[PDB]
Amino acid sequence: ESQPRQNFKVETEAGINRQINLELYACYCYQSMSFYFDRDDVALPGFTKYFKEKSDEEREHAEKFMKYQNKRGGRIVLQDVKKPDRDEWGTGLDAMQASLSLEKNVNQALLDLHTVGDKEGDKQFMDFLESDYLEEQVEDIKKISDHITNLKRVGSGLGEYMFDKKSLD
Amino acid sequence: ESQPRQNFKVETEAGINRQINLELYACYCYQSMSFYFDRDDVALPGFTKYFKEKSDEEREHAEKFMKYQNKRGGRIVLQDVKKPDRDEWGTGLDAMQASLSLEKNVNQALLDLHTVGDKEGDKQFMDFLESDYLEEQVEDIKKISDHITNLKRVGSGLGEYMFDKKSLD
Amino acid sequence: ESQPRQNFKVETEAGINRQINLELYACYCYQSMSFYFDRDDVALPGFTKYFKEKSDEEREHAEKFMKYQNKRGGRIVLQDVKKPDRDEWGTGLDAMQASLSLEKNVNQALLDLHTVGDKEGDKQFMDFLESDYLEEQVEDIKKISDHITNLKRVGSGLGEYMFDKKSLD
Amino acid sequence: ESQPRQNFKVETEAGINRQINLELYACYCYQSMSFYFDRDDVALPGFTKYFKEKSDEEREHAEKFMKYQNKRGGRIVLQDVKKPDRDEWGTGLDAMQASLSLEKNVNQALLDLHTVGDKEGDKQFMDFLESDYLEEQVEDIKKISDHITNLKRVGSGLGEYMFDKKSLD
Ligand SMILES: [Fe+3]
Ligand SMILES: [Fe+3]
Ligand SMILES: [Fe+3]
Ligand SMILES: [Fe+3]
Ligand SMILES: [Fe+3]
Ligand SMILES: [Fe+3]
Ligand SMILES: [Fe+3]
Ligand SMILES: [Fe+3]
Ligand SMILES: [Fe+3]
Repeated sequence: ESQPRQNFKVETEAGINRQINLELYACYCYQSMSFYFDRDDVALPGFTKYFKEKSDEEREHAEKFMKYQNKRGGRIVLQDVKKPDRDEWGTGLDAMQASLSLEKNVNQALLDLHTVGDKEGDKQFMDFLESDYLEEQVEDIKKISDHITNLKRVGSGLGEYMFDKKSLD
Repeated sequence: ESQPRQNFKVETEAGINRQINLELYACYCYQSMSFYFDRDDVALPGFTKYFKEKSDEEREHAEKFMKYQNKRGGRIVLQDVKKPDRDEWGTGLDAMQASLSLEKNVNQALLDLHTVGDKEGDKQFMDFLESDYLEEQVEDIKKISDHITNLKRVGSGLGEYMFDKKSLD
Repeated sequence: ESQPRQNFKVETEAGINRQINLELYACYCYQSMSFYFDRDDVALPGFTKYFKEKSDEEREHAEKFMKYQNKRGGRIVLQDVKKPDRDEWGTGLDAMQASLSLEKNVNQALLDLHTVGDKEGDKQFMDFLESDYLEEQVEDIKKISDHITNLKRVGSGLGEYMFDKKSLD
Repeated sequence: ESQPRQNFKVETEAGINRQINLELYACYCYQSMSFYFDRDDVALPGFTKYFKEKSDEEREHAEKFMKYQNKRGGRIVLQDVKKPDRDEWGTGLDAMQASLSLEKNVNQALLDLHTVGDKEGDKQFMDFLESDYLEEQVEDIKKISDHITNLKRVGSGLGEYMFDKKSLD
């Protein structure tokens, strides 16, 4: 038994390892999205930078979980990170809708991980999840939803071009 | 009779109390408008901030009247502030037209309150109304009218999106 | 179903709407208290400013709940905000005791809303309530209690006058 | 007929001359009050400075009326300024009540002068009175009323001493 281990169950430890892989997968998806919009036949530089930043955020999420795993005395076990399910991401609206779907899947996984911690009485882990993940997911899902609404509002063509300039930094 | 009371009639005092309630109602209406545009299926952040600022202005109007009531030696009597007459405010153009209608109703109420002060010979109250309310109402009604004209000019979709970015801070 | 909605029940949504109305009611009560102490036959400027600040805080509480409602994908439904139950608030001690009673009622309502979120498994909403409301209520109830103790200690007359100068900014 | 004279009646001109004398009388009264509180058997330095400042304000009021008289093409006719009706002004509360009575008498005289301007159609004079005198009188009468309430609240002795330190600069 590792030196720090206290009130830390193997199921909670295994849940963190599977959440680490999912965060790395989201990181990979956003990285793919970012360079899709850097294609010369797509060429939307606001979308490129927006998804690059989200990719870096998801990598921070994964590493924070790795750090937490060590803090509690668990052991990181890494798996393959699967390639994203698409090579190309359509319009700015398509990519934003794919992004909402991804973020809601990540959120459900975090809520399920909270449920593991809850049944095992892992009081500190529950607060760590709420404070550093659940609140941010709620913020991001609201922001992406707003973006989707505005991408429908502006339409294709000049509208998409203007959204890229005005809504994304 | 209160210590400051001089040239201050009960009808004027009662008129101020009813104007206080109307200003609080306008405050509530703009607050509702503001958070309607913060909905994820509306998502117009310029409209949100614009109506939040107007809501704060109407609250200042109400409190200035409460302060004046005390200055003259009257007594504030508060009533329920009714919920706004709509839950949802349509397009940016619809909300701007509802706002013009509200501001003109407030202006007519102020003009009617000026008429009470005039017939009672309340010289100071008349100047207080003209200097701190009537002039501002004329400015606001002109600004909202301009906004309505431009919201018709730009049309729906990208036009509404652009107006949100360019005409509202 | 709105775009952001995830793990967000209609009972929780309805509880937030009723809490919004209660926060606006507390805002209205403190606004009434503030201008009661600005009366020329009361004339306690520390009390006036103290209750004005608390009124602004309660308005922030209401708007934060409106913002949260939108974040989760709920819909704000506003109701009449009832006028406060008193027109006049007695001595500084009476107003402070009315204020403690109000704050404890708000606190119980928040605890009841936490109970709704708990039974529905709304993990993020529970943390939002604890972090942004429950902690502040505990602080305020302790501060008001201290003020009540000191208002009894100093007595009426010069004591109330001195408390206004020394204990309220 | 003087060069600037336009829409300026002899009754309005005579009313300004009598108001000038009244402002100088108020100046003299406050000057007497100020040095009464500088007596070694009174010795309230906040009261002394407060009434000295009010005396200087009333002198400014008189001179502004003299300036206005010249602006419109009238002619200043000065009269004796009568000594104040008391040699000694009692307690701080007595002096504050005498001061409220004086200010209300000045206010009624200004309102009567406004009535002269109104019946003669002197539009500019009416606005000059409202903007530079009537508004300030309403402010001062409210402030003095507040002071009277607090002087009753604190009582005699230490209360009066504390009011002198805390409520008057
Ligand atoms: Fe993540
Ligand atoms: Fe994210
Ligand atoms: Fe207003
Ligand atoms: Fe005027
Ligand atoms: Fe307005
Ligand atoms: Fe609150
Ligand atoms: Fe509070
Ligand atoms: Fe004067
Ligand atoms: Fe004065």
